[PDB]
Amino acid sequence: LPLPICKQLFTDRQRSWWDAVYSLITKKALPGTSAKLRSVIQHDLTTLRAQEKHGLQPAVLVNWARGLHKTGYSLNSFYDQKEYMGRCVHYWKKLLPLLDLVKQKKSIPEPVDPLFKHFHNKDIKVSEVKDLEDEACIAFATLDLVDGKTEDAIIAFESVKNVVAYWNLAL
Amino acid sequence: LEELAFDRQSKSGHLLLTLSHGKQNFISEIIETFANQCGQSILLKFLFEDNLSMQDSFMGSDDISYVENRVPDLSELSQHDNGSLRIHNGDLQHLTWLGLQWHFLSTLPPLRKWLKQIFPRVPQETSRLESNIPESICLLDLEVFLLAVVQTSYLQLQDNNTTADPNRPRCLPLPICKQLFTDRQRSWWDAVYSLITKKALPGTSAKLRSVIQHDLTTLRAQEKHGLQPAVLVNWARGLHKTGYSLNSFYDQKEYMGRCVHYWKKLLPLLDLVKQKKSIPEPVDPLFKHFHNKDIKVSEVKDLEDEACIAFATLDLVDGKTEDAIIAFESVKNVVAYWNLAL
Repeated sequence: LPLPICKQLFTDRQRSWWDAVYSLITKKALPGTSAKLRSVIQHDLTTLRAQEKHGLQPAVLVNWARGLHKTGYSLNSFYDQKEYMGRCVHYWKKLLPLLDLVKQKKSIPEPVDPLFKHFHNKDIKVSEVKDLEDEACIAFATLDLVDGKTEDAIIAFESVKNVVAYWNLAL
Repeated sequence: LEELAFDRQSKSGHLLLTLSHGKQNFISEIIETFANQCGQSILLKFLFEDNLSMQDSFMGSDDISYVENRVPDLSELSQHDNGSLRIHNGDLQHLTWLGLQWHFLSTLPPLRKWLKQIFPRVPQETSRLESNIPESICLLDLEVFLLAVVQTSYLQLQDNNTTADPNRPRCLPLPICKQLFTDRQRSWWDAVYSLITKKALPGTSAKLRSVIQHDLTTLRAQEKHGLQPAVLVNWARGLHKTGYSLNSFYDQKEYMGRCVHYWKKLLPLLDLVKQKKSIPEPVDPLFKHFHNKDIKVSEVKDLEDEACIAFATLDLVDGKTEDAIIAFESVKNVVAYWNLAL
């Protein structure tokens, strides 16, 4: 729907985090509130960086890694490609231990108040785990290619045996 | 006939530059002295003694008086060299001889252009430097091979020339020039050439792959490579100069990436030299060790600084401009200040 008649698209916690970041970076924060704003930011920044006990649903990490891979691959700047691929690979490395839990049919821990709501219709199926492991390996090989380790990248792509890996090998 | 003409012009032009010893008026002095009927009669006597008369000889009846005072141009010679490669079909003796001619001129041989002409289907670089599979060979593996062959041939010519006549040409013409490379270097190059060009005899391909796989570990500086440090320095320098001269971002990145790879393999050997430890020499090395080029403890710092410059240049080519600035500011050398200014 149009913005005036569209319901709130985000949670009050997502609002409180974004408004705290915006107010701190733009220096628009009210005098004396800056300590409270820093505490709100510091708490939920651990979640965004997938630090210990982040409580993220795996489907969010997959979407971040894919979004960053596509954006990074479309950039003509070596330094920008390296930063986006480096951050894409970071989320894949945080996702792999959760895919092992899904393969073991173990439940993923859900926070009582999550920064991003869990949607059970997007829970990763045991059948999709292999394709995501192969996609993680492709992203690792692409980072080694962007780092100029062409030989390590060739060996890594040859190991995945997928159309996307053959395309990168051809290139 | 056009390929023969390119071969003649390449060979004759490099030999004119070799025979002049850098004397500016040398071609003019020769024309005045010998480009006449008396000079022809002297040439005939040197070649055939009294067996042929001036009338019974092609040389004696030919007109040599219309000779231009033309010094061979280096840009024209580079074009003629690219033509000559078609007739020799990637012969290692021919490639090493041309590489030595350019090395005696203090100029880097255009090995990249030559290798693209001989091996048009081979990728420039590989993402799998840790692989020793023969099918993983890239143009940069062939370029470092040729750079080391040319350097080892040059050192072998110097050590043999310390007692030679000052008028002796630094490099002899190909027909009378001794083998510039070892039979192992031959066996490796001919195996690579035969495998890539699909000219290998039926049933020999397994043996050729084993020869390639063994010595490819040496070229990539894998575990126990047995290379002399001076060869790694020459590769890193050659690749740095070639890569810096290229206008293509992707080519610069591949050459700088491979340059940095050899510097990273050299640093632990420089630590051994600093500790006054001997470097392990193989019983049968792909590249001979020359003790006159062993790295001195005094030169280790300048090579550590050169390695740091090459790392900062790779971070600059990767678009990490801030990391490159910090790295160049740390070296405190004229080359680093020049890169900072740029």
